[PDB]
This record gives sequence, structure tokens and C-alpha cells, in this order.
Amino acid sequence: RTKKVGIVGKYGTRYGASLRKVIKKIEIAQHSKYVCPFCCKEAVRRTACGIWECKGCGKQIAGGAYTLSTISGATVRSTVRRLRDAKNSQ
Amino acid sequence: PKQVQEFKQILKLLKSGSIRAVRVKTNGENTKFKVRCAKYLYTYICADKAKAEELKKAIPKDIHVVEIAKKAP
Amino acid sequence: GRRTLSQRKGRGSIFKSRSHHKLGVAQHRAIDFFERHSTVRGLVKSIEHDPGRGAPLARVVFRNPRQYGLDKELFICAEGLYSGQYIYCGSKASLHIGNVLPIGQCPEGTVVCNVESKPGDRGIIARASGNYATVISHNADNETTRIRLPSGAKKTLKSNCRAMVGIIAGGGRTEKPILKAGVAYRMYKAKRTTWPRVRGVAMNPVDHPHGGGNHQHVGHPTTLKRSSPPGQKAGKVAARRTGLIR
Amino acid sequence: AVRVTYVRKHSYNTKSNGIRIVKTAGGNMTVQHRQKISNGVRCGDCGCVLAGIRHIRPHQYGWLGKSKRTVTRAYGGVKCHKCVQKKILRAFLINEHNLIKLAAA
Amino acid sequence: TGHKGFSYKLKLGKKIHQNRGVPQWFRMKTGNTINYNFKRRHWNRRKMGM
Amino acid sequence: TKGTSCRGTRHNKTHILCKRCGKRSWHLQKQRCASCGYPDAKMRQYAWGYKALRRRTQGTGRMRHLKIALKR
RNA sequence: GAUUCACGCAGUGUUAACGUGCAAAUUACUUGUCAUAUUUGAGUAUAGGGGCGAAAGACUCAUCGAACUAUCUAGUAGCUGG
RNA sequence: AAGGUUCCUAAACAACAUUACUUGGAUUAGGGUGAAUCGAUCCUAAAUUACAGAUGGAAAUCCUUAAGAAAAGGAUUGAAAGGGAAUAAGAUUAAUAGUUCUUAAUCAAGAGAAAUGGUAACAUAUCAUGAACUUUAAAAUGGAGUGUGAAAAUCUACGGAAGAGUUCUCUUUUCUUCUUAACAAAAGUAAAUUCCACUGAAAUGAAUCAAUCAGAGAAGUGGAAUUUAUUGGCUUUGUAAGAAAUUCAAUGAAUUGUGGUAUUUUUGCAGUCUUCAUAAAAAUUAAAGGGAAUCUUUUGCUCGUACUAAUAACCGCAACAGGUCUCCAAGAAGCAAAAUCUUUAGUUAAAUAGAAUAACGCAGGUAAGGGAAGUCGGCAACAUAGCUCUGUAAGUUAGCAAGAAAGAGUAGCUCUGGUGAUUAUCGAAUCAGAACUUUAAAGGUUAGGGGAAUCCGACUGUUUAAUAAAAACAUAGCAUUCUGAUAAAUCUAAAAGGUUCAUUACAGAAUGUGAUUUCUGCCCAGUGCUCUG
RNA sequence: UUUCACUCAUUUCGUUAAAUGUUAA
Repeated sequence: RTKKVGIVGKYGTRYGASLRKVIKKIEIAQHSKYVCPFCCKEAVRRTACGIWECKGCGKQIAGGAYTLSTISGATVRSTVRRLRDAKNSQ
Repeated sequence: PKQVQEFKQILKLLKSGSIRAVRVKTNGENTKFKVRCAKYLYTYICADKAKAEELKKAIPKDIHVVEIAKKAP
Repeated sequence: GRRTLSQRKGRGSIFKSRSHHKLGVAQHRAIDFFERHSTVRGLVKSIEHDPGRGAPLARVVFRNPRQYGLDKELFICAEGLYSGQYIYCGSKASLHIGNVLPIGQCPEGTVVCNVESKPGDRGIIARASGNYATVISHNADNETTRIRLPSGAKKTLKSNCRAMVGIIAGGGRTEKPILKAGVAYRMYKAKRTTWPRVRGVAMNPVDHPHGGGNHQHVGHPTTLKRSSPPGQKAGKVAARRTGLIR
Repeated sequence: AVRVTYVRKHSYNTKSNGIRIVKTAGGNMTVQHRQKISNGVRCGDCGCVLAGIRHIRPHQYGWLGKSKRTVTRAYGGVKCHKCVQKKILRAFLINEHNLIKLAAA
Repeated sequence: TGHKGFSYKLKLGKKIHQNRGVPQWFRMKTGNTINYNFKRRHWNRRKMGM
Repeated sequence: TKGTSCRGTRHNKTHILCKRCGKRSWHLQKQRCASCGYPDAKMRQYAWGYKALRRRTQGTGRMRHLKIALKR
């Protein structure tokens, strides 16, 4: 169908090759489904910027703007868990 | 307007003291006994001539009876 | 000359905030005994989209520590919160994402958000999408703690200021390139009237200090003192430097 | 075809100005005023449309019979049956756990 | 307009009432100069501006 | 189109009849009368408008009661 | 915020018509455009060294490189007319 | 909305509608607007305005619930297009009618130890008690596109009844009528979605135009509920044939079946897509948690209601080719609400005509041979034009260019075949093919001229109302500066004053450049800005 | 005069002015 312009062929030929490249990565990850942390189903889809909803599972999760979990938001959860364990133990 | 289904209710309605007027209509196939009460206009579709006569005797003489035919009054 | 556009902005006639569909004021609940000396548990009923801001809002429901009824609060979502989650607010709250703790109980290195600059003022710092503040150190002598603001500045607050543990949801919002003028037009649907910005050089000498002559150019340096009156303060203000940074 | 006219003095195709054109004796077509489409009820927890209650205007519920505006169950009319079942188990299991965990463990 | 306030309608009615000519008998009075009403108006000539 | 064509949409009144002075000078959006100075308690009079004073003032009306008192 | 036609709309050209006009800016054909930075009604807000302006010193009731209206005011004129 | 008596009738024509008028939106005199159910009135939106308080020399300004001994919680106003208790059919007037009359309804306010059934989803002509207090829901929510249920219109199949048109040439013919309300009833019978019970799916299945779904349980079977323009969606029933329509006779008589795997419109439903856009509030109503306490009849007030709504009733000095927001919507032909013609309705007059047929014009045309030689310049006009098939380059951000360019076919008539439903009968416009004929076929109307390059602007968009529509403005992208909020910018004479800010650095405010690619060199002396000095 | 400590005018805030401080349990 297309050689390399997969999802950004809807933009035609009018936004610059570099800009169409950057928006392609974000638009693919924004429209994909993610593994739902409570029922382990590929059933989470974005409803609004920052709000993700598990379809066959009935849960609303706050997340990144275009991805369910951000890299910055994942290390922080790891960091707080380590901090809490150290504080709770002595 | 409301429609009564069987013969028992119309006589109970006729014997009831809530009646106001009676109009009888004869059609090409059936006879309708429209009882004008205070609120609704109950009607009864009758196809048996003998049962129609029983109804006509059930009408108290004090009430006004209007007979309608192919020509309206 | 005329009155420039920055002068007309301070009167607030067509530049008023377009806040009609907004959910409300997003903040911590008012401080009380049960938050000072105990913990109150709230339930995250739902996560909603507040117009004009990039982070989602959580409709938390505390109960009523002193009367009968419900205390419907409206928090700013931390990343990872989900519907039906329980969150605890108070001095004895556990160090979990979404919990509200005084900034003195957080271990040094904890990442917080929606911090109160003054005790009980219901949230000031680290409220935009994906933003957070880090606890630097404590000082039990005068009950003060040091935090690192999202701009990099260091600020000292009282050790009993409240904050929510985690990261404000909706991060990475501004990395997606707007592509069309129309898309930028829709961004200010629930904001002020600022978008289509005419360059000062394209105006006339009456309209703007930059309004030029036979060639589109400024003419005088664009770095100005802080003390310039409103009307000529156009461009870089109190600029310690200029040019591309190295 | 017979063309019609608005009967009331509203002249705009608003939500409350909806009409229906129906036939009438003599071949003429008349104009009716149709009611707005309404939503029903929702579970207080899961936000699902409850069964057993009609989708009518708020005031028309008073006209309905006493039994036709609710469902004969605990929290009937405000919570779904699934919503209610979770309520009972939570109230019983947590209370039973409290008797064993604390209260003479 | 079809829709009007009560007070506005009455002020309309007076303007109709005042748009009349001199009665014939008043024109036969001795020393009479009032033959025509110069305050008269018609809908298509002058708008009464109210 | 600043002349003949633009006058087609002029069908929205700005001023309606006032209640204290009876003139079509009550500004609807401003909620004030441009002539007699409504809800303002004092009648609106200006010394630059000397003619506007002689058009509506004492003695330009019926003087229903004042005529008896002064004659008294 | 893809290409086009239509209801509509604008005003590219004829530098056509008219130019004491249908009209104190319109008509005909040609041209363009004709739903998301769209078109549009009512309500409401912003006022003169002010407002509003996708910026032409443009618009603010046929009045705008500072509106309309009245007072100072019969403003002054080494200049023109009588 | 605006106008305001212009509405209807009669008398009358001095003036007015660039001639005239017996006409008139013109003169004179009368008549005309009927509501418990339609609106205003009620609620709140953007916003607006009070007492007290704060500010001001003053006029006055600020504040709208904060400052108050004021207002269980916050005052006034703000929508004839937002929310909203409840009415329809026929008839009637010279003119009013969801308003009058006949018939038939509805709504609100009044008067005369406390239930069963079903496993369950849930169900019961009022039934079957339910206070304070609290919660939930409704009122009350974007847009696009696809599929589909139902009604209406149009078309059509079978069967008719009545009337009309054509008829020396034929035509078992062509046309018209064959209808039904609000509110209720429940013979018969639908589409879609969601739940409940039994059972437990792998050899994985179920399903849509597309999707989508399943051991937190699919498919199957049996049930429950909701929606589908009032009761309960459609046929049917009461109202109701006594009305109405079409005929006939001179007031009285006749008829008023059943369908369609067709098109459009309207109205719902189901899932899909899209947003750094998530697409109102209150009056008002119901339900729940809790357990405090022990059918008939009356009335329904105030205000609007006439008429135009425009090539003559509104705004432009006027009966001005300008301008001004909406609802209903037949046939042909076609992809098409296009152009062109017609039916129902409206009108034949809308600043006067008659004769003659000079020049010069305005509008519409054609033209031998040549073909831009005319001209500042192919300005103007000519020319291409639909659909099908074949074919399509350099360049390129790899998406495009591209309807590239270029070529062929197309009519009429007589036939042939493909694409289904139901179980032999029935039905749809669509495609392909073949003989024959002619005036050799898109062209009545509608309907792209094409190619090779250079400059500017990246693009879609905006702009000097009335001589400039563009290379100008905007734009996305890029970059710089300040600010930790008691701040930055900034309005105000002042102010527990105001805007961004219902905000918090992924933010606010101030600027330059103008998509993408490639790249942004050297200079801190001069003038600015700054310094943690 | 500078540097300190306090609050008591003063500033900026928050709420239904809803457990502040010190003993007690």
C-alpha cells in the first residue's frame, strides 16, 4: 500500500518529512492498545489526553499524554517503592 | 373513549348510577352501544341481535336514548 | 501613538479566561484535625478531563470526619491513579503514589506534586502535566524542608506543608508537534485570547514601538530595562544575555 | 404532495420544536408536536442503564404507577443488581474479617 | 410585531386614534382656521419612531 | 458596501421609550435613559445644553398643583 | 484543516454595462470559493490619546493618520472676497 | 425581528403609484384580534444591578457574598430560538381561530408493627404507611462516517367501484377519488441492544458492510428488560363514519381490499473514527439508605393573538434590479436539491405605448483564405468538456505529479448471458456480448484547453466596506528574554480594586524568523541590556 | 547606629473561624 509512510499518509504531502516522521511515532503509540495492569488484557484505549480506559475491564487509569506509562512516571514509582521500604524498615 | 369487551361489564355500567346518556348506532355488520358517562364514552360492539335486545331493555327509561342510522341527527 | 496589545490585555474585556466548561478549583481539602493528627481515606470515583489544562482531574470523595454526608473533592490526578482506588490524606499516611503527606514526612529524594507554598493554602507548585518537585533535605531545627522546583530553583518551605506523592498525569504533552494553524486555534478553546500574534515589525509606529519604516526592522535594541513604563516594554526585558545558548 | 406549516409561533428547527407530519381525513396532512428523547437511570457505581424503568421525562414518572418507577430490590432504582451484589459481599466479608483480625484474634 | 407589551400596545392605539381629520361641524364654527390636521401621518409616509 | 447595502440589517432597537421622560431614549444595554437621566435620582441637565433645559423644565407642563400654590 | 459540483457567498477579469445610475459602489458574463482557522440569528462585553485590528492606519452608524454632538466661540488670521 | 391598522367591506377618484386607471398597500366611514392546554409570566447562561462595607476633593467608583448581629444558605435583573405540567379532528367568518362551535381528551390545585409472585434478570386497574437527614439519577450535552428498524411522499404488482379526456386511425385505453386526529386498548406480530438460568469452549470458536467478543465465561436452549415521533414499535381496535373525499338523484342515496428483496425524506438504534477541542446551569421530578409518627365534583387569574414578512407593508429620502433569520417541498432526466420542461398553488402586472425598420450604440451571433502578422500583454472571443477501456514522463518531502500527456468506443432496433429470494413461483436495476439499420451517435442543456520553464510565498486561511487580494498579514516549525505566584505582564484618580489566573514553569507574560532538507561564518570597539562585582 | 529575640500594630492567606496550646487519660 505504502512504501514507508504508514499512518501519516493522511497528511498527504504538506507538513515536511521530518515533522511527519515525529508525529508518526506519537500517533502510532497514541492509538494502540496497552496491557491493562489489573486484568492483563490488551484492552486499554485512550479517551482523552492523560485518561486511559480499560474496555473489557471497567477501569479508568491516569497516564501519559500518548502512552499509558511514561518513562519518567515509571522510575518514580520504582523510586517511591524503594524509599517506602527503607523508611518502613528501621 | 374506552371499549368494554364482554357483556357483564356493560350491564353493571348500565345499572350503575353514573350514566348520563346512551346512543345506539347500527352499522352494516354490527351494533354499537356507546354509553356517555361523566368521564369517558364507553362503547360495546355487538353482532348478535338477540343480545342487542337484552341490552336495550337494560337501559333505564329515565335516561335519554339516541338512535343513529345511515343518516346522522 | 496608540495603546499596544499588552496594555489592552490588562483590562480583561475580550481577554478574559474562557472558563465556562471547567470542572472547578483543583486543590487539596481544607486542613483540619483529622488531617493534622490522623488520616482520612478518599475514594477516586472517576477521572475526568478539565478543559484548558492538560492534566486529568480526579473526583475524590472523602466522607465527613465531623458531620454526616460526603465531602466531594477535586484533586489533580497523579500518574498511575485508577478509578476505585483508595487514597489517604494526613500526617500518618503511607508513602504511596496518590497519598497526601506533609512535606516533612517524605524521605529525602521523594518525588511529590501539588505542593503548598504555605501551610494550608491547598497547592501551588508542580501542577502542570508531567511535572514534579523533589525533596532535597530536612531541617528539624526550624521545621523547614528544601525542595527543588520544576524550574530548577530551590525553595525552602515549612515542614508541615502538604503535597501529593507522584507525578502529575498527562506527561509528554508538548512533545507532539502541532501541525496546522487550526489545531493551535483549538488549543485556546478554554484559555485566553492570545493566539494569532501579529509581529510588532508588521504594525505601524502608532501601534507598536517596533512599527517600522521602509524596511521591516526594529531599529533600536530589543533588550530593555525592567523599569521601562508599560507601553514601551516590548521585547526582551532585563536580558542578562542574548543569542543562541551554548 | 401536500405541504404543511408550523402551527405554533416557533419558526426554528430547535430541539423543543420538533414536529411530525401525519395524514388526516380528506388527504390533508397535519402537524404534531413530538416529545424529546430522554435517557433513563444509571447505576450509582458502574454507570450502567438500569433495567425495568422507562426512559421518559422527569415529571412523567409521577404519572406512572408506584411500582413502575423502581425495581423491587435493595437499592432498587439507584444500583444495578451487580452493583448491589458487590455491596453485600463487601459489607459481610469485611465485617467478618474484622472479627478475626482484631476483636479477639 | 405580533408580540407586544400591554403598555406599548395602548400607545399604539392612541396613535391610531390621533390620526383623524377635523370633524365637519368644528369646521363651521365662527372664526375657524383649523381646517386640516397638520400632525397627521400615514404608515408609508412617516414612521412614528416608537 | 458601507452605504446602501449595509442598512439592510437595521432591525434591532437600541433605545426604547423611557418611563420618567416619555422619550425613546432608554438605552436597553446600558440600562439608562440618555435624555432625562433615569435611575439617577436627579434629572439630567447640563449648562452646555441650554436649549435642552427650555424644552423640559418647570412650567413646560401642566403644573397641576404648583399653579394653585403660587397663585395662592 | 485531501480534489470537485450544488444551495449560497465573494469580488479575479471584461479595466463590459451604468456613470445628472436600479444603486451616495449596483447589474451581466467570466473567475474563485462553497463545514471545522466553516457560514449564520439573538443575547452579552469592550468607548474616543479610548476600544477593536490573521495589521490595510483598517473598523468604531454613508463621518476616522483620532467619531458624533453641544459650550468656550462672533476662536485668531500680516491672507482672499465685498 | 421591524412596520402599526397597511387587514375586511362599502361609497367615492381632487391629489399620489414618470401615460391613464372604473384599480390600489391612495380618500372617506364602519367592522375586525376570543386560550386552563400556543407563547409571555417561572428557571438559570454569557453577563447585569441593589442595602450595608471599602475608596474618592467631588460626581461617583469598587465589591455580588467577601468585609455584615443583613442575605437551611445566600440578594436583583438577563432567552417570545436554551430548560418547561396539560388538546386534537371536523365545521364556521366579508377578516379570528392548536383561541369560536360540535364531538372527544388531558393537566395542576383542592373537596367528598404496615402486601405478594419469580431461582434470577424482574412483575403486579392507587393499592400494599414511610418524617428528619444523606446520596444517586433525570432535566443535561460535540462532530464525522457506515449499517439498519419504522412512518410519510414518489413509483409500482394484483383486484376493483365512480367520474372525466381521446375516438374515424388505433387505444380491454390515459387521468382523478378510494382518507382519518388527540387520547387510550391489547386479537396478531417485528428489528436492535443489555442482562438472567442450565452447561462449560482448544481440533478454538461466535459474528459485522466494518468491527468486535469469550474460563472475571463464548456459542446453544429457555427467559427478563428498554428503545423504535401517545398508551406498547407495526397491522388492528375504541374515537369513527354519524366526519371527510369522489359520484348520483331531487334533502336523500352508493363505495372507501391486499401487497413490494424499489428511490428520497423524516425519525430512532447499533457499534466505528476524531480532538494538546471532551463539547452549559437552575427551576423541577423520582428513586434509594434510615426508621420518626400511629370514583364524583369545584376552580384555572393578567397580557399577546388582525396583516406584510418582501421585485409594493421591514432598512436604504420611494412601489429603489441593494440588504434582511427560518419551516413545509411533486413529475421527467441525470451521479447530482445542477441546467431545461411540466403538475398543485401564484401571476400575466409589476418606472407608458403605436408606427417606421437610417447612422452611432448596448446585449446575443456567424463568416471565405490565412491563423496572434493586432496588442504593453492571446485583453475579448474561439477552442477542450460526460462516461468506459487502453495508456501516462521528468521531478519528488516517496505521500504525489495525474483527470498528466495520448488514443479508441458511445445512436436506434431485435436479442443473448452474469449477479438472488423462497422453496416450481417471485424480484432488482446494473454489467458484458451479438446481428441489423441509419442522417455513424456525450454535446438540446450541463460540461477540464494542454505542455516546457523562471521568480515569490511552503501549504489550508486573512486582508485596505467604496480604485491595491497580492510576493503583504496569519500559520505550523525554529530561537531568544523574564517570572516560584505576596511573582511577571498590566488596567485604574483611589481602592479588603481588576485581567491572564477555575492558573503554577509541559505555566504565564514579551519578542524575532516563517513548513521540510542543508546551514547559520567573524566582530563586545560604539549604543543598548546585564553582573552573583 | 548596626546585629539580634519577640508580637502588638501591618502584610498575604483558610475554613462550616470544626479539637490551637498546655496538663490530664
